[PDB]
Amino acid sequence: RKTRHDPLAKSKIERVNMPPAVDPAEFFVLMERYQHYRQTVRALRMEFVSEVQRKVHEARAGVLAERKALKDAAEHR
Amino acid sequence: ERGWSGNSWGGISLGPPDPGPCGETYEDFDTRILEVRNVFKSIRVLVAVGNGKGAAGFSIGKATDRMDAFRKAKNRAVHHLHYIERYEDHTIFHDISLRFKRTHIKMKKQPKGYGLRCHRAIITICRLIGIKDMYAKVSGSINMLSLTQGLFRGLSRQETHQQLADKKGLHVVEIREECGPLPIVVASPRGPLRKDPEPEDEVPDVKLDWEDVKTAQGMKRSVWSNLKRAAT
Amino acid sequence: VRSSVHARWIVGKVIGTKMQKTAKVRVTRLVLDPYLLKYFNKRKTYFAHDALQQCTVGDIVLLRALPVPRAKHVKHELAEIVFKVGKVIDPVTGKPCAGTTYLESPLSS
Amino acid sequence: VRPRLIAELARRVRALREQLNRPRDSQLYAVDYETLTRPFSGRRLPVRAW
Amino acid sequence: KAYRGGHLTIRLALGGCTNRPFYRIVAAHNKCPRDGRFVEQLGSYDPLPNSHGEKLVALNLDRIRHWIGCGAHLSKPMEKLLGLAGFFPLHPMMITNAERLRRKRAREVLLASQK
Amino acid sequence: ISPYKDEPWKYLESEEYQERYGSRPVWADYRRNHKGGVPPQRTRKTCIRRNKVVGNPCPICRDHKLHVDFRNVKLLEQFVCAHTGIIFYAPYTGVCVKQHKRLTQAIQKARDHGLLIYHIPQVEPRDLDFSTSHGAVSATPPAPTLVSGDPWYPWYNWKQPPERELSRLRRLYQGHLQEESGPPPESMPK
Amino acid sequence: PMKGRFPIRRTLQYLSQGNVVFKDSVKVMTVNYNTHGELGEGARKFVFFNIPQIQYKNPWVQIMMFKNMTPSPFLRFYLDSGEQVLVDVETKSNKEIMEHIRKILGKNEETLREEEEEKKQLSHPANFGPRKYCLRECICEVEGQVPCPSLVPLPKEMRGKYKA
Amino acid sequence: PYPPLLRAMIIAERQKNGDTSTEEPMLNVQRIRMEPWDYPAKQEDKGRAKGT
Amino acid sequence: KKPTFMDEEVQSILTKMTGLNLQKTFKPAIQELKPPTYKLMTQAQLEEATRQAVEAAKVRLKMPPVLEERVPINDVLAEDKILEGTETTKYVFTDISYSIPHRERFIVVREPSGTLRKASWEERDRMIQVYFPKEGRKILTPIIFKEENLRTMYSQDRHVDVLNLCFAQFEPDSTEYIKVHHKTYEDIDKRGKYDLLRSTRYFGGMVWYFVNNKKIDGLLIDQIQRDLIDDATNLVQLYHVLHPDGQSAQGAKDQAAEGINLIKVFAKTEAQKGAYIELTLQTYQEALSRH
RNA sequence: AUAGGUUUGGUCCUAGCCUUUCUAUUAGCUCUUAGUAAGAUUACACAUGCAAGCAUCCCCGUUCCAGUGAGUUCACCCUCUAAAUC
Ligand code: FES
Ligand SMILES: [K+]
Ligand SMILES: [K+]
Ligand SMILES: [Mg+2]
Ligand SMILES: [Mg+2]
Ligand SMILES: [Mg+2]
Ligand SMILES: [Mg+2]
Ligand SMILES: [Mg+2]
Ligand SMILES: [Zn+2]
Repeated sequence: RKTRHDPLAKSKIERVNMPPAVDPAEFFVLMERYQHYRQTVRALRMEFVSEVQRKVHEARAGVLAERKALKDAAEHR
Repeated sequence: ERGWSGNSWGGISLGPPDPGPCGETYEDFDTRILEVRNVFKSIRVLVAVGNGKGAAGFSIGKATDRMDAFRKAKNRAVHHLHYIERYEDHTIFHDISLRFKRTHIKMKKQPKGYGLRCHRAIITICRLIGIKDMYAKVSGSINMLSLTQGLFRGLSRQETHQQLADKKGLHVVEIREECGPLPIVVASPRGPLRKDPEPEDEVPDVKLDWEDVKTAQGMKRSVWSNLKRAAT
Repeated sequence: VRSSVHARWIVGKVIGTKMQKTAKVRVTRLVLDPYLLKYFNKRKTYFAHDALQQCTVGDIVLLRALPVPRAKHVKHELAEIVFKVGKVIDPVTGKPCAGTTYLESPLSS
Repeated sequence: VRPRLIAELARRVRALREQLNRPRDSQLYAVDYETLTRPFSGRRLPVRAW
Repeated sequence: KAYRGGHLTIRLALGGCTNRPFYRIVAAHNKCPRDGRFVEQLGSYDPLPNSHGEKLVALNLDRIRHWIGCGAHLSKPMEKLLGLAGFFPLHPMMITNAERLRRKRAREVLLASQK
Repeated sequence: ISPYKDEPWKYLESEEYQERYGSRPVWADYRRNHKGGVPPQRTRKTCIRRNKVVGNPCPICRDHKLHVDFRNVKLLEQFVCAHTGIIFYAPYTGVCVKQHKRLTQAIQKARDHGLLIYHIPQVEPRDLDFSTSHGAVSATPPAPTLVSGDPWYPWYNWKQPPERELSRLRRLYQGHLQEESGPPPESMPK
Repeated sequence: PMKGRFPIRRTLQYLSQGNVVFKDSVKVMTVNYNTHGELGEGARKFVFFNIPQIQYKNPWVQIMMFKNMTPSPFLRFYLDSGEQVLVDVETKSNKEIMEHIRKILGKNEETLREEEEEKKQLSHPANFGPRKYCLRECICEVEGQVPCPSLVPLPKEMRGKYKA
Repeated sequence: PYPPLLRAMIIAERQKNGDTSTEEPMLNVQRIRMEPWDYPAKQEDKGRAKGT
Repeated sequence: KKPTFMDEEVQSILTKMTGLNLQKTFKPAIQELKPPTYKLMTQAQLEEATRQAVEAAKVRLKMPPVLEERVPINDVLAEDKILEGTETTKYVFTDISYSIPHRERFIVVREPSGTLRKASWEERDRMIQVYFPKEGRKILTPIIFKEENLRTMYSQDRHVDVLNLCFAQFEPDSTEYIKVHHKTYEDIDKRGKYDLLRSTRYFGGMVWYFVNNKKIDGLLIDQIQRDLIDDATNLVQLYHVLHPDGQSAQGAKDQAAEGINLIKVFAKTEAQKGAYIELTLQTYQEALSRH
């Protein structure tokens, strides 16, 4: 791809990107659908984040890990 | 049929040995030419004979005419037969490493279906003897007479399983991977059994060959090893 | 997470004491020859902080990694002297010894 | 490694030039109303803003 | 490698051969090449129906959840796949495209009736 | 023309085969012509090229009575090691590449049809536990929307926007408007 | 033939026959042994036969030797915590030394099995990629799926040339 | 509601752990506030065009 | 309650009835070969090796569990009618999380109608094979399991090979597994080839099938003819335990039958061919007396 | 390497060179169709056309992708800890 230092093409110096036409009903329904979808997805995302953090907690300072460490120390002694 | 090459005498069959003056017939014996040389003129031939059931021999014949040399060598060979012991009548009883003069021979016992992957002269002699599965590597000077003499010496000086059992007074138990952990007793002493077990040598002081270990570890890189070849 | 120094505990022989409060120690490790599959000694020099200047050339010492390097080449400190040169105490019996013979018998105690 | 001092010099002088040539809002956000372009950069505004 | 910014994203890396596409679902830095270095392979997707008339999607749901919980983004095709699996809600654009297709087929049926 | 084409195995039990080959394999007496002591690592592509045989045809091609068919079990056994059950590579018997491929396919077909013996190992079970009580293999409680016939989420369904919002959109996008769309068909038109 | 007495020691099979995999605490092994004296025979054999195996299974542990410095042979282990474990080996056989060090400071078989199981997880059989890492390169190697066009040409209708 | 597959997996996990609750799993969204796309952003965090 | 196939008592009876022939259990395999190894052994060492081989055979002869046919999976997770008609082929989603048992693994199908349902048992097995390939199993069903090929295999007396293929291909509780095992057992019964399965892990399942289907006459006859009287008596006892309310068990209780008397009671009460059972028992007793 | 040929009036030994095998490039002569894969010798010089936009203005992006192998222990592990995502 081009870099910031490459000149613009002369074939498209007078090119204006025209916006697409909008269907009002579909546009409105789609905005509402995106809103609801993104709320649901963000809720799911934070649950996954909390699951990951909880797994880290139980892998570092969990009861089972602590008991395993104590068992190892007792066998060593 | 041709021999080892189109213009080579080696490998060519001479037919059965002639009926000896003793009155015996040798129709079950086959003869193969191993070498034909011009002596400066006369002809010196090295031939080998064998019945395919462990009895085999070799001899040199010298004569002005080639056919007379063939006949002399064949007739003398049949009266100097070695008997070669074969494990299950297809291979040798153990690995045999030998040196005859400057020629070295390393022979390895192999399972059934392995074939004769050996020097061509060794293939001929093994077919005459009746060995069907063996590996052999020849090193040093490749001299045909020395090769034959060393091969026959090593094959005649092998210890059978029964001989080992009698010597050690212990069961010789065979372990096969295809048969699982089942112990197969292949030889038992005719005499009494020792009740003291063999010393469990933690590390034996055996003389290993670098080529075999190199092959085992995957450091052997020869483009000539394990090449596809016709059935032998 | 206790130190930034790679080698944490190492045993070596003191080969130099010409520095102030710093002992030059020789550390041997076993390295496998990839071809011969035999182990050979590979040597590495370490500098150990000796605050009390108690090292003598030839003695076997143990070095512990510092929490951080105190100098360019000083990254370890002398935890103890395993074998003082010519003044070895048999760890098994706790008696002074000279080579393979006891200087004082274990039975004396 | 041969220390690269020209790189440091270039970075320092470029930083100095930036901090002493900070454009002002009157220059950055001026607009040509006939062509609807920013004179500072020459970039045209999007059509939906025109 | 070190990039200026960027993030992890779970996306489809294209392999296979000409006229036979296949996708590997991978979590990768968004600045990396499409079929280049990745952090972990999270599944696969065969877009061609097999002899049973099935499109096969393998999803490592545990690891997908792990990487979403570690801050990884999702590409739109991956979101649509997860919606089809029922792991996410149906993406808005799948619904909208379904409605557009329904309207187009209705127009075609009306044309047939008019003729 | 072979009278055994329909029923190939008869040729192996016919007397003519017994004089020609005896009890030895059909490839025993073949020797390939090549330079050097080390043969080439691949055999010729095919001994029959445009209905013409080469000077030294392979064991299969010399004898038009020998038919490579998955039912011709006694012939196929000659190309498999009886001690290891491995199909010989082509240089071993000298068969050309074409006939070697045909023999491999025939041997595999005969094994798949149970006509050719091969070692079938005894394997361990896939699963340590055979219970089928988990919800993945059982019935999950239906969700209220599913039993009620409703979509999983209300926004899956189309709801006509109020006229005020539509007029708002028409003002916002004046001059760049498509024809307004109504509710979609209830089901996919065919 | 291979040089030296007991050349089998210089084979990876022998080197991997070792069964002593030290816990993560062990950092250093110092081995004091006497060249002469029957009571140290096993210790001498320990140096000759089992040190290569121990080092092979534990590449990061510093193993060092000392000859005729003390009247009796012994092993000393230095742990990460700074603790020192002394194991007298006089009158013991080399196999006994192996068993003792395995028992006191060697990972049990169960831990090794969990480590192996943890290793198994990295090479997921479902993943597709190079043969170095994966069982299969492409889904086209799975029976029933559309095969590779290299071996079986796709029908003309599935090819862009005859769809354009 | 949870998505169908996530709901099924949650119910399966509960049933495997011995719970027999018939209460539908639910995803909480009162904490996720739908912020309009045209709400003002933080002008303090925004960048500035560089002189050139 | 009625004993299960895995009960310790039933397991012990079937284990002793199966037998343990080391030569048959460890028959030479036709496979890639390596040079054998050799060891010098005393009598004590040889006996130790034989006992270790017997233990290995016991592990090898472990019986597969007998399971009931799995119920078909017909469960719908969702019906998104909006998707109806937008796709022409179904999507199969397999959860490939490594540390999950294959019977707890979620495998779902999105149909062209928009229905998200659970995969059927056959689809589950196919997908598990696709993503967790097992040595010996095929994604597509081998043709050897057709009727004609199974008949050929039985004609060659390769019933154990058929059962090994079935074990490698199908799950124990699948319809195909049960059908193939039942067909093999029926063939063995109809041509009296029970000895084919002795010293294998399939003998116990064959005996269990015969007992639950009340067709132990042929196996009892074979055991009598092979002088395996303990096995025949144990078979009668197991039959009585599985059918404690049958006239045979009641007759045994009434007559206080023990040993061969159990066989006689069974022959007179609940034997389809009790006359031949009596004839064979009488011949066996005469031969025993003469010997 | 399963080896083979070649020193002599002749035998044996040693030793070099070469043959047989498998790839890649180029050249000669000769070449029908289909699918797939791969594809300047040169870090020598380059005509021409394209390869970066998007977006209600702010910002964001053009620091990626793509290319080459000139130079050359900056790549891997541990410690510590910025920027970035959540
Ligand atoms: S490698 Fe899979 S389609 Fe070619
Ligand atoms: K922008
Ligand atoms: K370079
Ligand atoms: Mg010629
Ligand atoms: Mg030479
Ligand atoms: Mg490109
Ligand atoms: Mg790049
Ligand atoms: Mg930060
Ligand atoms: Zn041919």
